Amino acid sequence: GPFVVGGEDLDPFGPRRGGMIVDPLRSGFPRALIDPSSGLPNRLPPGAVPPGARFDPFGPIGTSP
Amino acid sequence: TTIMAVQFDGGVVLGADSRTTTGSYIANRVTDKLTPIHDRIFCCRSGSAADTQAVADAVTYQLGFHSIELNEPPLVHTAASLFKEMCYRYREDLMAGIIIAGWDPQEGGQVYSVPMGGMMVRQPFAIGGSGSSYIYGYVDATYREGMTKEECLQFTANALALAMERDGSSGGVIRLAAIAEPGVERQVLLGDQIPKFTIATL
Amino acid sequence: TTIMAVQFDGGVVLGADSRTTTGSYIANRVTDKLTPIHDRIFCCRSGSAADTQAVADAVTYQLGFHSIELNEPPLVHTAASLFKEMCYRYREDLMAGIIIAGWDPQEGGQVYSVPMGGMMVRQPFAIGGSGSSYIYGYVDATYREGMTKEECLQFTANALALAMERDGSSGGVIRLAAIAEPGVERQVLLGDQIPKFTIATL
Amino acid sequence: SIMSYNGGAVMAMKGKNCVAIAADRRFGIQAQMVTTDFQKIFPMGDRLYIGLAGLATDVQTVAQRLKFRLNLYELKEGRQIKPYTLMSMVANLLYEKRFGPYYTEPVIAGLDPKTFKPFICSLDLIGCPMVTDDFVVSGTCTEQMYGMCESLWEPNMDPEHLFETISQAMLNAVDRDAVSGMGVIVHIIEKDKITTRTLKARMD
Amino acid sequence: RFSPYAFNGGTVLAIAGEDFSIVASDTRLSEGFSIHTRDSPKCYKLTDKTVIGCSGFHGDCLTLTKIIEARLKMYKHSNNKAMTTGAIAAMLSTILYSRRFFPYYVYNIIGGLDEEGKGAVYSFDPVGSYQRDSFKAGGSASAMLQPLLDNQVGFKNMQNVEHVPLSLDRAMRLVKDVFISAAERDVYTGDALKVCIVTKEGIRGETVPLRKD
Amino acid sequence: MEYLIGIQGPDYVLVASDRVAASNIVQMKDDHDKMFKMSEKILLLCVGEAGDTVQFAEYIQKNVQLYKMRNGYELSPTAAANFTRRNLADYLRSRTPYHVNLLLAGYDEHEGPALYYMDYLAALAKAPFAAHGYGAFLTLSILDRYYTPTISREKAVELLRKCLEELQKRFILNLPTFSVRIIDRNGIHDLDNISFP
Amino acid sequence: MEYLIGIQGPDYVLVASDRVAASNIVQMKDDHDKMFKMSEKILLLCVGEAGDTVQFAEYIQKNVQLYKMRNGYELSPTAAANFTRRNLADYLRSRTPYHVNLLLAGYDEHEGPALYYMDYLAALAKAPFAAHGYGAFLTLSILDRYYTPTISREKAVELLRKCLEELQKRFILNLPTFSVRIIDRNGIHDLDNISFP
Amino acid sequence: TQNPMVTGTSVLGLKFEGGVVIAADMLGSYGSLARFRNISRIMRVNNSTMLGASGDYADFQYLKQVLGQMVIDEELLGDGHSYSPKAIHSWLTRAMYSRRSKMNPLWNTMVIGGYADGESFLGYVDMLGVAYEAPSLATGYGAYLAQPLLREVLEKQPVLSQTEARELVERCMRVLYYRDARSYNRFQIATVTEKGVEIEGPLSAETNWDIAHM
Amino acid sequence: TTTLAFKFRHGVIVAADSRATAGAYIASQTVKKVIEINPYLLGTMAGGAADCSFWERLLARQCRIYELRNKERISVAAASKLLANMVYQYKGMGLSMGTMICGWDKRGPGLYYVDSEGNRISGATFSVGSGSVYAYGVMDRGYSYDLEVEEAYDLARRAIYQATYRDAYSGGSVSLYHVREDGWIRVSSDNVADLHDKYSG
Amino acid sequence: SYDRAITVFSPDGHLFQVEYAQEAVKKGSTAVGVRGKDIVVLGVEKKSVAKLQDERTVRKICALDDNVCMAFAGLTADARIVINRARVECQSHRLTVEDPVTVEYITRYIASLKQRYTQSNGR
Amino acid sequence: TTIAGVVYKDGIVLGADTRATEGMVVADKNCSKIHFISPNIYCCGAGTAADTDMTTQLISSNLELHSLSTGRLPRVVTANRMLKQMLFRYQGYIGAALVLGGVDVTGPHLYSIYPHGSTDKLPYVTMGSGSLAAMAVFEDKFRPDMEEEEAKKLVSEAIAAGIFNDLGSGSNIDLCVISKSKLDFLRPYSVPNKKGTRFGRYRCEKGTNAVLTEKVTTLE
Repeated sequence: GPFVVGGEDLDPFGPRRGGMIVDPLRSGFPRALIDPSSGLPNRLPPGAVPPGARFDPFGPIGTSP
Repeated sequence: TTIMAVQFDGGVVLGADSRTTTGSYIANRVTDKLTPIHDRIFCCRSGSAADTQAVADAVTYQLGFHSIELNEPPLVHTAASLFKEMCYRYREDLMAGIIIAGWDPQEGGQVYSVPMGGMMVRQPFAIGGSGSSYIYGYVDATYREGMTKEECLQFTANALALAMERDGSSGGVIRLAAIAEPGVERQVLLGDQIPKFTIATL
Repeated sequence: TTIMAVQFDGGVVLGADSRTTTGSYIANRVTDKLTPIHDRIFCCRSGSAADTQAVADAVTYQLGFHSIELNEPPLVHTAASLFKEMCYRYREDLMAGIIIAGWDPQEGGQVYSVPMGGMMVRQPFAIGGSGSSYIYGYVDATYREGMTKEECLQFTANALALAMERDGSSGGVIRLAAIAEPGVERQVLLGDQIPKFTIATL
Repeated sequence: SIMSYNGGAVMAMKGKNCVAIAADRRFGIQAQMVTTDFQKIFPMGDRLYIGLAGLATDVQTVAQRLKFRLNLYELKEGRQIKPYTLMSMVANLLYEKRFGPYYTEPVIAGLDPKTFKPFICSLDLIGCPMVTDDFVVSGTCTEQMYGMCESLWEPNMDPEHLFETISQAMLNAVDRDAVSGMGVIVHIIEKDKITTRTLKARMD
Repeated sequence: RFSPYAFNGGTVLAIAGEDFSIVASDTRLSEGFSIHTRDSPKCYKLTDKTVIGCSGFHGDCLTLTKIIEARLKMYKHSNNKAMTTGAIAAMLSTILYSRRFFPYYVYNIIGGLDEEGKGAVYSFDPVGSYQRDSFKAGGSASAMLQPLLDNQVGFKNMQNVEHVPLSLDRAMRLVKDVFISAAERDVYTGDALKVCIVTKEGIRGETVPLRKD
Repeated sequence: MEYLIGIQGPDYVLVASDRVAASNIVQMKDDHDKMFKMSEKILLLCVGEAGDTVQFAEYIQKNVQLYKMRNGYELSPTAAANFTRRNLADYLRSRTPYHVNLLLAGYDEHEGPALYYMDYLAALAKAPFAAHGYGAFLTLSILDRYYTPTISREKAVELLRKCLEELQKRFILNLPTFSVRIIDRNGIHDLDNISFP
Repeated sequence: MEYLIGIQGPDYVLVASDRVAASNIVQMKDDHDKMFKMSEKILLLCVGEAGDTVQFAEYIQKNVQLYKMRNGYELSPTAAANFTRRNLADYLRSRTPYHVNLLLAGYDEHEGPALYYMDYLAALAKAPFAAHGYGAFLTLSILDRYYTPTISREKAVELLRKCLEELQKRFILNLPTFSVRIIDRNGIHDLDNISFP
Repeated sequence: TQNPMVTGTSVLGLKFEGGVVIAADMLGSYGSLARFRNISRIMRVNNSTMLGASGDYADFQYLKQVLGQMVIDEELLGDGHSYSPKAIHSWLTRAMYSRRSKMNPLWNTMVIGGYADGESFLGYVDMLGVAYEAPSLATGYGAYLAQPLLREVLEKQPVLSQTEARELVERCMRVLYYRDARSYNRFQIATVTEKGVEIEGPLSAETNWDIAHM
Repeated sequence: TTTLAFKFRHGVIVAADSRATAGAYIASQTVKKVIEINPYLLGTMAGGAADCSFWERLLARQCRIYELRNKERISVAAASKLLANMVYQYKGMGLSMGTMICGWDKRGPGLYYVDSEGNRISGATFSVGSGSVYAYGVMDRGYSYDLEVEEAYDLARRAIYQATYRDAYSGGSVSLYHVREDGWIRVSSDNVADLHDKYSG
Repeated sequence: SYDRAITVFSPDGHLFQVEYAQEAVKKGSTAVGVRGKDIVVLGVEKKSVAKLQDERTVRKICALDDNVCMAFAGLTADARIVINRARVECQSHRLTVEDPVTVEYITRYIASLKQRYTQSNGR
Repeated sequence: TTIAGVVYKDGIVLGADTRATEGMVVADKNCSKIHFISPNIYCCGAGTAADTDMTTQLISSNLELHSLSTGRLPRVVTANRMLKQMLFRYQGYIGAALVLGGVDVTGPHLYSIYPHGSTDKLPYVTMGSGSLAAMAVFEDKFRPDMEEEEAKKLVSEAIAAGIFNDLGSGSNIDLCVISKSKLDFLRPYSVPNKKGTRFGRYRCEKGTNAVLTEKVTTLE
């Protein structure tokens, strides 16, 4: 997942994905992933925060219910 | 969360801890989980804070309108029935376990349990919340019929202290409410006022 | 399942229920969960029946061989250490919660808890199983230092009876075993001999 | 992932008495280029412009609906819109689709009418405005644009220095992005004139 | 079930000159939204002519640097000489590929002098793909800094400009400026900047503070 | 996969499409027309999901003909392309989305020839030449290499033939015949089919 | 997909295969040999997953040649087919299975002509005629309709040409050329390629 | 360990003038249940090193056994060489990384405090092999709750005395009791100095609950 | 990535781009995608850069060992077979390799396509990478076996340039190699911008 | 798991087992090979013909591949083992190199196998 | 993001950081996170920023209508009730979490409101990714009935702890002081962080950029 290489550099088709160079940060790699419900007494509904929208965590990591 | 209501001859005694958690973080350590629905009717809230708060507000609104219409003090059974109807109609959308305790001119002290799902049962005493599991044996072996108001207060305080000691989601201070014909008496147990049980060592 | 071990001055008292369940069906209602590891060492098994039985058999084998080699009565700490080693080595393969209790010429009566995961702790008293959650407050409020063997037996019987009353996975009869220097005395509480607590009504 | 479907990059910069808005020209589907003259910057007034990065279809839809609402507003009010009012209108339009969001992040650059005070702002896909004083960037290469702008931007730049700064920033940022490029178009908005330039850029 | 990886931030920068090499990095070690420590440089001296910068997963960085040190000592024992910068780069490529199916989450940049005395910069991907560069940024703020180095060091997209060779003072100024900008924009870069300067006279270290937020 | 290609000259638009209708591994139709006549000077070429193509194309065609009947004049190719894009974008987020890839070719008395490219997401782009399908990858490079803005219709037909010969040589799909049409100031003219027997 | 076909006559086996090696949507090779010469009178035709085909076919070929070198006589087509089936079945449940579909054609001085069918699961069947690939669905019916056990090799070539013409007419894939070989008592003869311009 | 069963909460560490101080509560939690309330999560490695661990308690006991055996063997050699706190920290980092690379991690977060050659050592090791030294340390929820206070005090006063360090540690423990649901008000304070490692406990913080009336 | 190779009268022409990508980020614009295995063999990079580099370096080591053992240079077919056998051992393990083995042996000019999937085909023209379709389109329209040397250079450069024009993952500079009987030579390294100036204007 | 050192050095500086193997070769039938311009001829003497032996099964000349053949002198069973190993090697080389072996290559392989049997434990 | 507030002896002090991030990149260095509700009521926001902005704007408009109708100063309880009912009926899909503080006829009131619709009335609250550091500061140093300057210092210390110990917080400290007699919107209140001074100069001069086409339109 985080380390996937050569899939998209070899052909525009196929389930394989990735470029010529391995880079988890440039690819889909969680990095400092934070749950949207961190710092909340209850879990937010799925899809509550649209992707790309500016979002501020309610609390630090580990405070999810 | 640990909530507890016990019935004595003149009325009821309600108790709750004060810890509200978001995961393992205590967001509010002085929470007030005893909610007055009417003059002589209180409710203990457990489960989702938003759901319980909204249901309590709606029941307060409906019961106030009903009491104004009838020009009569509301029954504890009526408040329990309103809570039960709301919690059963939305059992898939709500996460709310309620304990309704109060005093009636026609029925005296009454404790009603409305757990998740929306069933309603009258009990001599009720316990709810995540911390209530640890004190089932204690209340089973300790409760007796004919306890006075002071004995009921001591019993509730002891059970709440044990549950708070054992449960990680319970803690803070002990809030007690005694409801009878003269009125409602509230008190807070904190620090050394909370009953102490020595930890067994060696 | 509810298991319990309490240490008094001259030894330990072990108690357990007798219910084995496969879902909601009681496959065995007279199960003997107190297993003699050595002459004065017993273990209380909770969790997977196969895992606990296999670990108990292996520990009995190893402890018997060790005692024969050393020509000495085994220590309760040694049996607890063997249980801890086996449970920690195979924590990803076993679901076994063990309470090791027995008497030693060197250390007297001892109670050791080896929960799931494989840690070892000595306690004045230990409880385990799915029913132990309901009697935490009771044993916190009832235990005291300096109890005799008879007081420990009555305390264990009361706690086990309460847990069996509340826990659906616990029930049947109460099997008690008191271990001291003279030997081991085992008894079975059934029917009216099991302590009774009245259900609160009205 | 949806925002990177078509690529694109829009940047706005503030001068002393002027604003600059720049965008790349490539239109493509995933890794295939289709055209090299896609319009991402739309005039919203004499000295007001909006740049849209994201889904090309959503870019066009948002631009057309915004032109609709702006034409109605100008016909009713009888005046030209202020850039802050346009930002609020775009935020309202985007938040109306809060659960059905358009996949565009608008960038607004212009001079306040009757004052000619430079204004720049950017919004997320659901309409959260961010009014800055130096620069706003949007598109698939926001990190490169941020680095270039933070390195090169200076307060109180003349229109020539502002043009050079925004041109260098956009060129060097899209030179390091796979799905952005194929030309850069820059608009410099002054009080008395508007200059539109296409830059000599890489076509790979 | 657990994740064997964690991103700990850190940006590494290297610039190669006519007779010098520079390896610069920030000293902040973080995890998630917290800061582990504010004094954790990511530059390690390999030989008197080689410096390596490592960013990414910090445990992998520690293990890789220790492995590289052991391998350098083994090479000196077996061959009676110190490794060169290119030999170190090739050995690092082989080491990184040896774990192709469980890679080191490390961004490696090697800065030093080649056999002829010229500065040499090598950039590595986590599985060992590498090439020689004149300048290269790696880590969290690499995408921020690489275009600006292309503009400033490479003189890219600039017309009517002479390609003057980079002097040591100008390179130091540029490294400091780009790290200040990165501390402005990148949330993982800050609290100090450590600059290692490789010359024929030895390795010279310089520290420059950054903003603490 | 179906193939569309359009080439715009100084005073004409040249379009072509494959005549194959395929189900699973079998070609069910050998002469299948993918071009819809919007007006006297507008052609719509549609590929995509089964059913969606015909429904959307006929809806657009009926609306354009209704415009002509109501107003007495015809929609310009630009206006028709924008109307098609608006409808496709509206259907994109509705309960009935159409997965169609479109090429709009038209000649305007004032604006001149025009060719428009639309993907299934309803993004509209004006192009001098465009193509749709998997065969677009193999022929857009040839179009880039050999196209000039002043190309005559004869050289345009030659370039189209070169693209189709490349499709014959390198494409894995069997696309033996193509329908060819040209739009100029005199309307839509059907040219000879380009076939590879 | 890639196509194999074999027709067994009274004293011959006639086989053919497509000459296309394809990656994604591009034919990387137009003259690709899919037949492997096991011996002077045995032909192996293999299709399937890339890499597996050549590895397995060359393993079998080298083992058969080693048998001939060791013992001084060649393996019979039946024995070769059984050896191939045993190896394929052994590898099927092993760590590295082979996804290959095989046609085994051979002539024995005593048993006469022989044609064998083997799927990737390593089930072996003797058939008068057989085919592999998606084109088998289109031509097995023609073979059933027109095959006779006493068919001469000229009529066999005509039937094969009819099957390949059907592939040209109905198959959605571009299969323009086929390599044709025949095995009889005189060995393996390369016939003229059947091509469709 | 893939699923820790009995876990300890945050552990604190703080360097002062002449040694290090480490604090950890005496609670082993079984999920949300405070099951074992009298366990020690601080160990004396040798005369110059101490260790406190968060996370799985069984893994901590395994590490206790292994480290104790290593120290016993080193003392058995009697060659005048002892493991420094830095060496213990390095060995712990190596062990954690080795277990992580086999996908069988020890689910712990360790704080190593030591005093050797007139120099204080404070080291951190987590289950992934991430290791560093810092003047103050805080695992678990103390990184969010206790670490900011220690960092602020060390920013105002980089060098602390033993009494100031102990007072600050008590304040951080009180804050953790206030705001951590897996914590207990019965903790231990361990100090390593020139004279060796001393462990004090059980200790309780003074709590204020006057905001309950507000 | 776009790489192409074709056989003609005067040898093998090998061309490639120089762009390496990490998602949408361009990591490098100066990658050497033509690998000089030895003065007589050439290899191309497409897919994982580290995979191709490591395995063609292993191929170079094997070829040198073969030359030392047998006192003769290895053939193009033997080298391609060796590489294919090397990479088939890791099928399905995530390897990403598309390469062309080009050289001149006793059999004449040799051109083989080898991928990590397991394909190994000899052919006259090949094109590997994400932009290989555009290069195929240009090359097929331009290719002839009787091409002159400069015409072959122009064809390869134009095909790579068009592929970089149409492909987002192709760009940078075009490296050109010519495999001859006496060994390969590096013809030119032209930036895409210079080619754009040459071609568009 | 027999790991005795059968072939060892001697004070004179000789390997006695190898000398005894050469003596065993000296007891075999004479084999003559001549390299011509366009032909190669091998001739092997028969020490005894019993008039009842099947000549086909006692041929001392065998083919290793289509272009390489060999004749031997010494112990027939050891030669059979060596011949089978050489045939397998020729097939494997044709597999991995796509070309028939040269005579020198298979000679090198056979000589290396014999040398291995002169320096390995338990044989 | 670090937002905090306390109740002091005569009113409300609200605090916030001014950094807005998109992922791990800082997008805004001066972001206003304290929102006007009424002349006596303010709000700090966290969560989905657009949701917070729209919810605060809607509640401010409704409170303005309510105060226009009644002719009285708005109450903090009215704003709290409106916010919690609106948030609850959306079941947490509006991801807005708010610190609500104000002074009315009943005195100073402070609320924390969560996206699902649950509220808490507390003497001090913290919210955001840096909320735990600020809460540690509060639990360490807060005392009831503080003076205005002491409350401002305490809130500034809490926000500074959030800024210096959380990666999502930074830049400046903004304070909103509300009492029954005045309102103080201090923006910025502190500037603990600044850009480092330039060590050198970048190359950026006229004529450096090549231009293909240029079109100039004169605005009359």
